[PDB]
Amino acid sequence: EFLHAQEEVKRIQSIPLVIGQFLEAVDQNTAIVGSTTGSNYYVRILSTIDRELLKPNASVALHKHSNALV
Amino acid sequence: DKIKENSEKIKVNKTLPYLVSNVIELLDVDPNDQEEDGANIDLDSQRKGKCAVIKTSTRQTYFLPVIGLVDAEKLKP
Amino acid sequence: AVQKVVVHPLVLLSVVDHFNRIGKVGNQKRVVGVLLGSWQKKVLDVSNSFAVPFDEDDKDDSVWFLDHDYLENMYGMFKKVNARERIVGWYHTGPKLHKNDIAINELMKRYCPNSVLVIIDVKPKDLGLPTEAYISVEEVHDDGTPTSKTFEHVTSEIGAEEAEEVGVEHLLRDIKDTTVGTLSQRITNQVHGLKGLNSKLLDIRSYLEKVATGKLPINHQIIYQLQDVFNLLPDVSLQEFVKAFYLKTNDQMVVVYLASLIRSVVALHNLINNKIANRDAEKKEG
Amino acid sequence: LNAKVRLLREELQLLQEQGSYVGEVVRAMDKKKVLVKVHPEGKFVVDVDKN
Amino acid sequence: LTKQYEKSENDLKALQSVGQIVGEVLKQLTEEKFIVKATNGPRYVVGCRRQLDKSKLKPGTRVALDMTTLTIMRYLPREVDPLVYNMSHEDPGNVSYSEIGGLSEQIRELREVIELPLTNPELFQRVGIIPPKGCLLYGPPGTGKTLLARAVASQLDCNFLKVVSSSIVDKYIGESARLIREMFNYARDHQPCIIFMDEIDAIGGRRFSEGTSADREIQRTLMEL
Amino acid sequence: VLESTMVCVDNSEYMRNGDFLPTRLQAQQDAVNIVCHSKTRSNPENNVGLITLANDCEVLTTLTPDTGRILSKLHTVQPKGKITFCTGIRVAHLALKHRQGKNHKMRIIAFVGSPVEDNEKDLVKLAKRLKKEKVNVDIINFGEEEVNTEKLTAFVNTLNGKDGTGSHLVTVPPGPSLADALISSPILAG
Amino acid sequence: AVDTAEQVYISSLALLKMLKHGRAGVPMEVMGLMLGEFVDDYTVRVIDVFAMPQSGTGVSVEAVDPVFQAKMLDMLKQTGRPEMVVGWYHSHPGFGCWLSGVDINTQQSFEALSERAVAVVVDPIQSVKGKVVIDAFRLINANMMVLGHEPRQTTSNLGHLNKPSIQALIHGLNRHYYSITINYRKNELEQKMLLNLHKKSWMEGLTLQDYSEHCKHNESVVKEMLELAKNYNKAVEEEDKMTPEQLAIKNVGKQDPKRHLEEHVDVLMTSNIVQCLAAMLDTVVFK
Amino acid sequence: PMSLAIHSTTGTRYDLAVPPDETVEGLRKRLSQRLKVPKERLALLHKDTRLSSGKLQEFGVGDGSKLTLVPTVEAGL
Ligand SMILES: Nc1ncnc2c1ncn2[C@@H]1O[C@H](COP(=O)(O)OP(=O)(O)O)[C@@H](O)[C@H]1O
Ligand SMILES: [Zn+2]
Repeated sequence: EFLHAQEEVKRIQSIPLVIGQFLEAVDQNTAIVGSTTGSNYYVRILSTIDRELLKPNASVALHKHSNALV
Repeated sequence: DKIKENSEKIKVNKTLPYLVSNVIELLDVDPNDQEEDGANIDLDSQRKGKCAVIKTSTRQTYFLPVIGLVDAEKLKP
Repeated sequence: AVQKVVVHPLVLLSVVDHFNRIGKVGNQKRVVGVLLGSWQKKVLDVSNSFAVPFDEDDKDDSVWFLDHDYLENMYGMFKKVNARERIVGWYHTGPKLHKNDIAINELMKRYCPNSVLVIIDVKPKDLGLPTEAYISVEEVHDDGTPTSKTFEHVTSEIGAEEAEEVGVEHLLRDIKDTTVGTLSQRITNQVHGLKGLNSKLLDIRSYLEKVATGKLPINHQIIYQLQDVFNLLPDVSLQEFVKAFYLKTNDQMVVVYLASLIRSVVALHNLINNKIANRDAEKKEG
Repeated sequence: LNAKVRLLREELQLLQEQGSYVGEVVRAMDKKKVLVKVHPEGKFVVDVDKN
Repeated sequence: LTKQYEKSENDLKALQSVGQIVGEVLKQLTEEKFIVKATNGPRYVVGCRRQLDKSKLKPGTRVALDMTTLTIMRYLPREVDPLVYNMSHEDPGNVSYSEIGGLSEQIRELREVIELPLTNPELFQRVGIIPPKGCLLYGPPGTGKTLLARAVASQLDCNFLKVVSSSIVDKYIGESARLIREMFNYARDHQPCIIFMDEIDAIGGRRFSEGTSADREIQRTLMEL
Repeated sequence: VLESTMVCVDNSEYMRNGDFLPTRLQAQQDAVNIVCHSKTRSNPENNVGLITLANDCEVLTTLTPDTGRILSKLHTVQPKGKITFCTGIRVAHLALKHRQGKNHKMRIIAFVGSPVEDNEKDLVKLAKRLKKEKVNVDIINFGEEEVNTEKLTAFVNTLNGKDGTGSHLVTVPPGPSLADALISSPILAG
Repeated sequence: AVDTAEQVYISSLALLKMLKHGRAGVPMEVMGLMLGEFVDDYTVRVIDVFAMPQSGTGVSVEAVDPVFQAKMLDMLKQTGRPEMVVGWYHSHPGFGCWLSGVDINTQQSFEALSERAVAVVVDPIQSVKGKVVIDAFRLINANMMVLGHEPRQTTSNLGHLNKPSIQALIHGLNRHYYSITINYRKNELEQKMLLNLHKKSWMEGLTLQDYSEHCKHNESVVKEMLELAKNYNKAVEEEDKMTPEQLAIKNVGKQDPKRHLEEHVDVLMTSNIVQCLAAMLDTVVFK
Repeated sequence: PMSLAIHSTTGTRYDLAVPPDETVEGLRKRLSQRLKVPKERLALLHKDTRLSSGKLQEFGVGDGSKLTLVPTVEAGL
């Protein structure tokens, strides 16, 4: 059932996401990110995303309205 | 009376605060192979008229399939 | 020819409601409908299906009625909806292939030059994959008959598209699925394969002992076509085969042993980490 | 495990909330006010929280 | 009624239309995910319709997008940048080489650089030598250098472009080299083209050393060309 | 008045003689034309299709409310084969269980243009099975038969019997004449 | 004169066709009419759905010549089940799954024919593999707010079994209409059919892949496991004395030992023991 | 007066006797005020042909006919 809910949280992926660049990590599942719209943010990170994929300011996708790392 | 009601509805929509912008160029879109019924779209292949692309005063360039209440031949980039 | 056919799950789910439509009597109601797909390559896909009426008697296997006008009318209708799909063939809900179906295929072959048929088990009480597919060929024999039309098998499978997969997964919430758990569903696949092999061999034994003991004529083919089955099954008690089999079994057992050895120290690491981080914490807390 | 799956469902709920604009502090002021500056725009004289 | 009725219903039909956003495609992510950049700013990830021939959507192309759903709508040809439009189809007609006289030696030397390699490309290959690219005119004023350019302009009218060489500069740190980008990209799209750069001495000149920050942009326009 | 009038046309070997008109095929064509015009002259809800009586009973036109398409399909029948009456009337009855309107009466009219080679008992049980489900059959003789609708008048009399009297076999006048002479008695009913 | 604890049944083919037609017209709104019946005064069943040719704009979608609809509902009477048009559906891609201003406009027209008219909103964008977002709405009278719309004689359609959303509560929700709770009815003929469309027959179950590719695959996995364990040695032996509360903050980079080991254990064991078991089955079943 | 039958897509036949010289719009407004719907979201179908402006007895119909009422469905934003 946890594997069902792990797939279930992927609703927030959707399709119209903006693109940003990750900057630094603050604590567990919460970090800052720099949107390409211009401004800088402090967002929440989903637990489904592995932490291997972030290091040298990689390109990431953020939500539109909530503006969280997805 | 029937046509004048439509003339009344046109002047309602154009209120007054119109944004101004620039016309970048004029295009023309050819139809495609076969447009599927039940998923067809008017602002697509079934438009053999003219078209234009417009850069707004807010430095955002948009697109419009129907030029609207202007003759296309008068407009120049 | 046509290589293989792919069935989307919108079809073979539209079939079962067609059987629920006028299968109230439920005795010999061979429900027939017309497929809709697109032969984009030698491989084939079907996506839509609709209905045609059909009545026939229990005996008298020559009296039947394929509606021409309904076929043309609803084809024009679905063309007014969907201009991409063209007709490919038909489905009948008979559990086994019948005797008068070749007349139906020869009748409908005017609309499609290679009209495949899909047998769909509406009530698959036998385990296995439903929706087998057949196509018509010429099987000119040396017996003396010039030619006949008795079909042959084409490989089939249920495919998927990126929207119907969502529907069939969400509607599968009344069954537990252990497909995510590995090293278990492979064993169930082995068990299912063993049961299917047993069922097929039981059918072969039933037919062979039926034609063997007086009843039914001895078909001069099959009995020597199945003779080449028994020329196979090589000797398990062969020296070089056993010598190679142990040579590869040990090579697999090396990897299994190293996997156990690489698992045990991770378990020990978790154990001593939990014990140290527990005992120091209770030293602080007390 | 039950805490993990409940946290996942509540995380799906809470991820719809808004973000937070980062900035740097220029200097503190009187009566619990600080002078922050966001990155694209100018400065703001904002208040602090109780925690 | 008369055409006042038919014009009115087309007028009310047209108002229900909406605009579309113009953007460029960076790469293809999956078969249904496409990363695009709106030209005014921020980038997004979008999807196609179903039948837009996704092999044609190459990296670097220009494409339209919807407003609310923000999906891929229709691919478009490359932009023309209407400053370039004002210098392309703007020249009025001129009479031929009869009015210019006394320069028949210099007339034929320009014909062998411009008209001959495109009209007769085989004869240069037969020798096996790449034709020359450009030519420079110079001399005292009032001897007809610009009129000589008008003679070549009204000769075949291939893709003649008239650079004023003083509107190349602008008020920003960019937009000077960026116009030269779109001019030559317009030159690449329409292959037999002619560029005419009158009065180069404004944009051109020599190379300074710690002159002025004003000269740095004029130089930055120069060595880009 | 509303029914699914269903006419059948013979295309046997024996159909290719000219004992009526230039040929029996032509007189059959104006017979079907007069039948369809009488269908159109009724209440405009009735339907007419056709079933042939070849080696395979081919339903050329399924039951349809118009009349022009059946009249166009009447051409090019190519009368080659043997006439069968059991399978033809079975497929004619089974053809009308899928009527679009269920208030339409059950009428099958037949043109027997060759001697129907059939045993009496099979036609008797066919008549009983059809008359159980309130289906009425009229047959029109054409040309030769085994003693000119012998074993057929008992068939239609058992079909409409038990004091029913709903059918009427029309015996053929043994002579070359126009199809109007063959429909004079059934100008309204047989 | 009472709206009770209502319920809507949808069949399997209706939902599958719903999602397919919603996805097939992904950027705009597609249309459709529902086929079903009123089984009782309490519940409404939809057994079939079908689509029509449309004509879409950027913000609106209209119908076409409705002789299609009349002739289609006339012809569907002939084959099998002669139901009625109990409702209509459309799609709202990327939107709030809500009735808009012009969506509620035609709901009055559909309700003027029959009282129990149900609108259905599907969305193929926010829907994911495990769950399809779906909603059914019933138009309520905007003239009667002072009285109760449904008495709620029980606690079926309430905060029970579902909660109202936020974006539905913005564009309407309990205002001008309301929502109804969906359940799925599954007949045994399709019940014992739907659970078996993933398996294969006996050639898939008894098939050794190949031994050369298996040996090369095991060689590759053991080869990368060598360097992965070599990294694991330094990862364990460093273990800087400072509490994982920040050792999970220096792990957020590219660091990967202790995490890829057990995955390689799983892919080695579950691909070796299955192959050895199948080899034994093949070597003593056939003989 | 000819009393015609209208049949909806669902089917609750709203029987209504009409005058024999009601063209298209009088029938539409009568069934609009009976059916409580505004007139512009309406369509009447008879013998696979829409009714636009013609006379009812000139178009066809006798003392009793089964015409089909369909609503023009519409969605959007
Ligand atoms: N060879 C010539 N024959 C006739 N007129 C000429 C000639 N050369 C120049 N002109 C005159 O000079 C004018 C062009 O001057 P301009 O283009 O300024 O020359 P430049 O650009 O070389 O200074 C024309 O109006 C033309 O009348
Ligand atoms: Zn809508």
